[PDB]
Amino acid sequence: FVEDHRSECQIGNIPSSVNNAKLPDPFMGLDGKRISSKADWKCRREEIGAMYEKLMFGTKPRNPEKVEGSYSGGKLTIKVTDKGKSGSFSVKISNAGDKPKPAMIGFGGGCGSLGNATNGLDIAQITFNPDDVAPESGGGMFFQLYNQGQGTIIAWAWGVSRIIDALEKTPEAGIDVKHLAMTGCSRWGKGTLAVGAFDERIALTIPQESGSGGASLWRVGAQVNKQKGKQFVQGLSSAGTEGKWMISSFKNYDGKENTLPFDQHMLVAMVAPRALLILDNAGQEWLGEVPSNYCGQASKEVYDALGATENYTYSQEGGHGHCQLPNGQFDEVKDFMNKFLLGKDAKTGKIDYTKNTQTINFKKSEWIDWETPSLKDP
Ligand SMILES: [Zn+2]
Ligand SMILES: [Zn+2]
Repeated sequence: FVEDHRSECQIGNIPSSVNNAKLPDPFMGLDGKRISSKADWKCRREEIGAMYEKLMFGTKPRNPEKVEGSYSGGKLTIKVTDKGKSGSFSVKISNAGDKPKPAMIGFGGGCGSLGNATNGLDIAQITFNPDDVAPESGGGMFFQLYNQGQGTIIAWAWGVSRIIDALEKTPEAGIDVKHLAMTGCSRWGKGTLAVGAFDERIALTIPQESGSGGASLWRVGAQVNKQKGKQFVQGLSSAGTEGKWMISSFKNYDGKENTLPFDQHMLVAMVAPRALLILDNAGQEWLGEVPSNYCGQASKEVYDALGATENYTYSQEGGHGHCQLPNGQFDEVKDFMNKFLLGKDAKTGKIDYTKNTQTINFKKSEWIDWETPSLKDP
């Protein structure tokens, strides 16, 4: 039970430019060799994260000197010691536990945007206000401790990682750290994806309407915008500027998405093989209906290769308001939370899109020219 295995893996050269109008291969090691075993994924996963930290998010500070947790009055207060100073933040908690309880962590300050989809599930709720660590205006407690030009998203992933640190040594909070989910919508759907991708202790990642910078293909977004003759979908530059989410260099890819050494199917692949339920909308122009769908479809290759097809679902339902989840997706939320948080079996693993407003025609031959290997068991 571990945040990541980065220190167990040798990270080689990270190029910042390629020439590839197709999706980059996620099974291609930095050492130039394709992986063949499921055991090779431990380190291949770290190599992808290191690429995102170098190229898009910024470096995730690791191994903090000390994390202290205290639980009082339904609020968990986390004090982090690092780099000569201290930084503190607190999260609200609902439900409790001698008898620890599985928990959903949600951006807020509401706790995420799943609404009544969780009603009837005896799980705890932890609200994380990302402004406590890194407001989109800049500044924040994170940047009191650190100063390597990171963006705000990786500061939120750091934040949630420190919540889990404090939880592991605060049993009076009454939370089962072995059964934790993460969720959030829109800007906090981009935040949720990165959170679950960069902390392996998140057992269920539920990014909602995460859009550009989230689970949406940079190359497909740029294609759609060329087909429309205008910025129909939120483009790379805009996602690389808004909210200080990304490092300042990332927006320089904007006219040249084919030079990206990655695409967002590889961020999704950082969550594998842990459970991942992507809740998407449709008919939202800026959100990117087609590039999000195509990211959803393309990302299945890594989960299939690891033999974890049952742990990944992309669910797109349009025809409803932004971040207001329709009842047609309540069954998804309940099935995954029962399965991966509460130990109750359910049929999971699906690629489903309905109530679209654009033509959905994902042809693997256009976007994927690498074979999906058969990763062997050791
Ligand atoms: Zn690992
Ligand atoms: Zn459903």
